[PDB]
Amino acid sequence: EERAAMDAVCAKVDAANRLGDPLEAFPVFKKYDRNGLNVSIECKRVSGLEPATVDWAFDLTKTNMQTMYEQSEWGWKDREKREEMTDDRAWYLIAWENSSVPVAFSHFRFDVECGDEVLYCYEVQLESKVRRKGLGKFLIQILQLMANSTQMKKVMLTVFKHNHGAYQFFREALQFEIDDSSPSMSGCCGEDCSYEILSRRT
Amino acid sequence: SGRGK
Ligand SMILES: *C(=O)CSCCNC(=O)CCNC(=O)[C@H](O)C(C)(C)COP(=O)(O)OP(=O)(O)OC[C@H]1O[C@@H](n2cnc3c(N)ncnc32)[C@H](O)[C@@H]1OP(=O)(O)O
Ligand SMILES: [N]
Repeated sequence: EERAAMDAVCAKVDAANRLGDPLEAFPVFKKYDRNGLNVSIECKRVSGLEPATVDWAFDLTKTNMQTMYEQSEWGWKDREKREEMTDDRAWYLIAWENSSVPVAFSHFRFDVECGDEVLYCYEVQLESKVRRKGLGKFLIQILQLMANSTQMKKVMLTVFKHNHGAYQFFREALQFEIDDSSPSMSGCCGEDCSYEILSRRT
Repeated sequence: SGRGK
């Protein structure tokens, strides 16, 4: 009885991936108007985004992350990242300042990881000028809500150990745990990897 | 960012 287990899990993922607007029931999360911001938030599949929006999101990711990727074991390759960001399974939360200028986004997916239904956050990226205003925390709280409303078991993400601000944001401010799949949770002599996998159960 | 193993 091993296919029955993954079938219940994959059914829930497949259903979430057929949703229209995962935030339709939650209009209060479509605005963030604190600390000088006036943002409107939308949740769309990548197929619903304009090409210039995808370009902005890729460029913001590259600006913020390219050096940190090269400092890691992964490296940075434009094509690999663009293909990941434009996969048909990609979902986006996009924050538009004054409903007009894109200033932040998350790329997330409903997927199976280690036999569990999860919401995987593949990116959370803010322009520098909108940081330390609570917007990133709010976007992650939206992800947590969507994980609950679709019956996922956790929100998961990867963070570089050398991305010290993001590590403190997730681990301390948002109290994500180190996931059992993280490299640090294998081996009893302190292995050496440059990222951690973090998660927060629903 | 990204999806590690
Ligand atoms: C893969 O995508 C997962 S790892 C994230 C990778 N993205 C990344 O590095 C992009 C660049 N950084 C950001 O876009 C942004 O800095 C975030 C997304 C990392 C955090 O977003 P915010 O700037 O909106 O954070 P807030 O919601 O305002 O912060 C809440 C509390 O978290 C701590 N925090 C956040 N940044 C911190 C930094 N650089 N250093 C220390 N602590 C940080 C604070 O406790 C913060 O509350 P405060 O009241 O002190 O502001
Ligand atoms: N992992």
